[PDB]
Amino acid sequence: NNYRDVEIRAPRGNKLTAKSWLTEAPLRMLMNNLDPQVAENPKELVVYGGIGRAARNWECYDKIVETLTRLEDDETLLVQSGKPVGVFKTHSNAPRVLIANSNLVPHWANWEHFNELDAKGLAMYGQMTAGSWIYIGSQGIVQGTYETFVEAGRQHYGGSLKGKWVLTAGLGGMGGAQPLAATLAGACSLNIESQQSRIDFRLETRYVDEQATDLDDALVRIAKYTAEGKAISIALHGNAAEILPELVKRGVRPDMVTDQTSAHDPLNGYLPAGWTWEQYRDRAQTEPAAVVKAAKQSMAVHVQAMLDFQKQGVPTFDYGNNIRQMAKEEGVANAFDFPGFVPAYIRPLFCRGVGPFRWAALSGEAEDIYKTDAKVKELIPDDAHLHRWLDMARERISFQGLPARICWVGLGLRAKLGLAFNEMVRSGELSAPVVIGRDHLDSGSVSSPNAETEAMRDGSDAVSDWPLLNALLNTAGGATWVSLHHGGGVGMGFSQHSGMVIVCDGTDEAAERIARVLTNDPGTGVMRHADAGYDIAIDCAKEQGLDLPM
Amino acid sequence: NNYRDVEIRAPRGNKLTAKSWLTEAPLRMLMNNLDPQVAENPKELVVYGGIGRAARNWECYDKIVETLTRLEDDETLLVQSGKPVGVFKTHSNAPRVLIANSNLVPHWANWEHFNELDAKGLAMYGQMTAGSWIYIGSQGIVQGTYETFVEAGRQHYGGSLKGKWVLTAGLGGMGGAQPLAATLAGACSLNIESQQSRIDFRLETRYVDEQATDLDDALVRIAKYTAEGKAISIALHGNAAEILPELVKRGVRPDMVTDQTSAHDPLNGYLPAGWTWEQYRDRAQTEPAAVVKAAKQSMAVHVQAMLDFQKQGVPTFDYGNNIRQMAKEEGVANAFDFPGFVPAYIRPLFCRGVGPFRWAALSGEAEDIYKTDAKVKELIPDDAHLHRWLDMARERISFQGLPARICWVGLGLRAKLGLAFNEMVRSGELSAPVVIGRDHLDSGSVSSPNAETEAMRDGSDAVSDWPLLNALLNTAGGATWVSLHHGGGVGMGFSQHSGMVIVCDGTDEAAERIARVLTNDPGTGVMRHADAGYDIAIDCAKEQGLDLPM
Ligand SMILES: NC(=O)c1ccc[n+]([C@@H]2O[C@H](COP(=O)([O-])OP(=O)(O)OC[C@H]3O[C@@H](n4cnc5c(N)ncnc54)[C@H](O)[C@@H]3O)[C@@H](O)[C@H]2O)c1
Ligand SMILES: NC(=O)c1ccc[n+]([C@@H]2O[C@H](COP(=O)([O-])OP(=O)(O)OC[C@H]3O[C@@H](n4cnc5c(N)ncnc54)[C@H](O)[C@@H]3O)[C@@H](O)[C@H]2O)c1
Ligand SMILES: O=C(O)/C=C/c1c[nH]cn1
Ligand SMILES: O=C(O)/C=C/c1c[nH]cn1
Repeated sequence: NNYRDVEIRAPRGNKLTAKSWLTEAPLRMLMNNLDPQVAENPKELVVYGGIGRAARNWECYDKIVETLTRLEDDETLLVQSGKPVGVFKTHSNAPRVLIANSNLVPHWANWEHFNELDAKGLAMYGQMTAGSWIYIGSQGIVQGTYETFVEAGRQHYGGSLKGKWVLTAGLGGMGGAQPLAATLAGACSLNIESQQSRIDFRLETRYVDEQATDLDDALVRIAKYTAEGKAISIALHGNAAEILPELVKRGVRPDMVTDQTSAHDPLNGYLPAGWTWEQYRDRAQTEPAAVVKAAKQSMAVHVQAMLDFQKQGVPTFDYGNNIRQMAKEEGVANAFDFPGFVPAYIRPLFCRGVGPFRWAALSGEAEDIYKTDAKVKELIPDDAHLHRWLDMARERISFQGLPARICWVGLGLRAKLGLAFNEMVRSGELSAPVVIGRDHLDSGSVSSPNAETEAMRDGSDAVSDWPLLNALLNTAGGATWVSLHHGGGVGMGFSQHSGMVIVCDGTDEAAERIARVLTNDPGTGVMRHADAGYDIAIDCAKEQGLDLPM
Repeated sequence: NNYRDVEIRAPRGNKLTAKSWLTEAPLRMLMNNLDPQVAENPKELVVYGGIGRAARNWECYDKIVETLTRLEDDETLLVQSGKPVGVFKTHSNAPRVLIANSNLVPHWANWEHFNELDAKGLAMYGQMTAGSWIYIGSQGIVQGTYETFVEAGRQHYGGSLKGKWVLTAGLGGMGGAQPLAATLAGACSLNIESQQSRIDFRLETRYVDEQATDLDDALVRIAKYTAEGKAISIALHGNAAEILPELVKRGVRPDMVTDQTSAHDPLNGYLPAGWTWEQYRDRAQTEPAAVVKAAKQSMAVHVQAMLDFQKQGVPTFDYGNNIRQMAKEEGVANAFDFPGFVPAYIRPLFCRGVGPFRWAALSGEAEDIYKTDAKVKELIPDDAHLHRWLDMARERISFQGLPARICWVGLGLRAKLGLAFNEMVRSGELSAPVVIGRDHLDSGSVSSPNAETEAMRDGSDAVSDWPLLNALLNTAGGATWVSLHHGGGVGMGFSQHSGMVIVCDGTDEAAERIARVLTNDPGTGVMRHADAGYDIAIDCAKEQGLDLPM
């Protein structure tokens, strides 16, 4: 049903399968989302973050690939929670694919109802980029995690994190980026992961450096390495709900604490203390309500450990998995005494429309991306932080599936880069068309009170009109495929966000769509923060010449 | 900032204030939504359904009118909860305005949080067509209420309703259509309403015939007219929470029972038993929490009375105001023993894409609608029910604000009508362009478990992907203005729905957009119900040649 023993990888080269590049792109990106080197559990259509899938089930997967292949340049495919439900006439400048995943009427917006619908074959969790086909392995979130650690270091350790270490958990698709991000930020790290296969995955993709043999050994390495001013990431096989409380008991003092286990989903993404991942998976089907409760009780203990570390003065933050909320519902009243990573460290970037901007080379050529890297340095000649990030990505980020690049940039530069990339496809510099996208985590594409829009200065945390407008505007502007998801990141009920991907096929038509959607997409973000009253966003809006009526 | 002592009415004739008809249309309809003859309390920007508003406040109202006035042909205004927050470049075949009102992240989708936001000047409830500018007074819902009664009559009373009577309450904007709908369906009716001014509004607009002086006088009139085979509506000043329970106790037996008070918003639309509307609105801002408690306690008793009538064999149904939910939450465990109006009576019509399709003459001339009435009969020459509806409308439906017409037709005919009207504008048969829209209650534009999607056969009630896809597709196809609202009809947390309006300016460009959007819009409705498994929808899909992959 949801299992098929096959290996899927995106077609390479310039030979189309679909009718045009605008339809070949989503077809290749859907497949890239399931590439064995990219996705966590693709045989079950799982890309990342708990049960974030690319298609509802295999029959729907087959139908999506079949429909996408026949889709015309003036037709638009509607994908409803991982299922191709309809094809309607639009035009060549409208999106070829329109996607709405996991959306539920609020009163029924919970995992329990979602699970009920899933059992009836009526649901699919799109996470953020899983159901919208713009996932590129751990590289997708790595720059954001890096920026979060860098900013935390600037705020608490006057700059460099040399000799310092981060304590966290979760080496899944996105969590796996934590160790490399810590390392690139100059810190060592103790990354606790309950599944050996995931630690192996991070090692194979060179995102974590080594694995300790036990807790004491892990601490001996951290002690050695930190004393040496080295930045080495260490994986520790175990349960966060057991280890963090133990380290607190021992008086161990990390330099910064966070967590990235899939706490957003108690049933499938967080292991109860003392359970094996195998007991967890079986019981989840037997006593789901009981599994959920055990998962949340451990989260309570886990967050209480995080609070104790904070009480000791160690910078502590929630990294968007909604674990505080879970802990809080389980009795930990002061669960929100430590902040989310955005209001604490990243919001300033969102005010300038800066976010996880990304692109992938459909050709599959590593050199296509290197060429784009060079072009960006040429287009942004005076940003040493950015040039250093591109260097680090080139030297330390290994490609997963189709070569792709994560490069944080905001309002103004996104379109500059996009038009430039389109010019490179046209001239033949890039061997094949490239797709520009981003995570749904971005300045104007997400409303999530426990993550991206936590503590907005005006109290607008829960207002979700913005992401809806971003998707609508992206559709009007001409992105190649637009999406509207629910619950990505923090789980059912806590978020609404949009996605967009636009194809640079070297044509003049593309350049026309690219100029406006890459101005509008980040523009809605600047707009959204200027509306909230952020001076940085209002200044950016003015400098970029945004037309903000009020 | 929320009250302004002025009378607003849509500009008339052919003179343009905006730069083109595509931008003049939303400007005129916005104003039309506030016509003294259309809205329920326009001086407070209130259009209908509790606190459903056309703009957030008067400052934002002027700003939208202003922006709409200068908006270019390739620009798109973004309206966020009734606020003109930004303008971005798109293209002439995309919507001029993208509207997103009242959307809140699920976990915070409740009146309590909405009110907090409203107080901080951060919200506006758009109901369905209030904030989307396509409300045409009581005529908007009347045929739908009429169809519901006709169908209930075919199901329970052999067909025609001669000598039968309906018992209901709420003579507000939409509720005011109940008495006339009953009459057009051939039944008498007792409509209880707590505000005399509202009873006067329906009387002046010809939606209700007379006012009893009390319960006994009312019962004497029902008994008399019913025995005589007459079809007259009676208004009765009072509180349904008191009247219904009383009638149950007297052994009175209506032939059909329902309700249309604004139970969806306890704080603003439902008078507690024994309270004067004066005390109600004063205490609303004094002890809101207490007022909500009081209002809901009355809803419980009201629903119980309704449950009692059903026990007596009286066909009873919820008419989309979420009163059952409120009663259930108030201890009335079996509050859902009587069904919502769509699964019981209207769903088959939705399966064919039939719904509250309508259009308005921007000219302001009645003869423009009369010409469309005649045109419709010409294009649908073999639908006597349709013709009979047009005759009754011309006969009993008084125009409100700009001459408009409600006309239930579905997949296929909508585009036939839209293209014809466009051609009448082009040839001059029609004074000025007409706008074609609908309510958000329609086949593929709303998910509402306690209303439009109540009891879907596959249990997909809460799936809200559909309306988001409808809005996305309408944007892609070329509607003039597209909207996505939250909580219309049933209130905060219980619904998500889209809206659309397309202008027919006689242009070929408008022509190509009409063919697409007027096919796609109802098309998503047939798709949505076909997906749920309804054979009637599947057949319609096949007849109309819809492209539904699965
Ligand atoms: N805020 C944002 O916008 C944002 C962005 C990306 C990801 N996220 C969230 O980050 C979290 C992780 O993402 P992912 O892709 O790595 O999820 P994942 O399911 O691919 O991996 C999660 C890992 O957590 C491990 N784990 C679970 N419980 C554990 C425990 N008690 N001790 C040690 N390890 C445990 C699991 O073994 C798994 O390997 C998710 O909640 C995801 O939603 C948020
Ligand atoms: N299901 C749908 O798609 C749909 C469509 C249209 C309207 N509705 C709903 O129908 C309801 C009414 O709409 P509206 O436009 O008339 O709202 P409204 O606010 O304009 O009018 C409500 C009327 O109810 C009266 N009232 C309140 N409590 C009363 C009581 N206890 N006894 C007698 N009268 C009482 C008020 O005086 C007022 O006249 C709302 O809940 C609205 O959302 C649902
Ligand atoms: O980096 C990505 O591709 C998406 C990461 C994400 C954000 N929210 C949930 N997953
Ligand atoms: O007919 C209209 O103008 C809208 C009626 C409506 C639907 N839901 C709430 N109000």
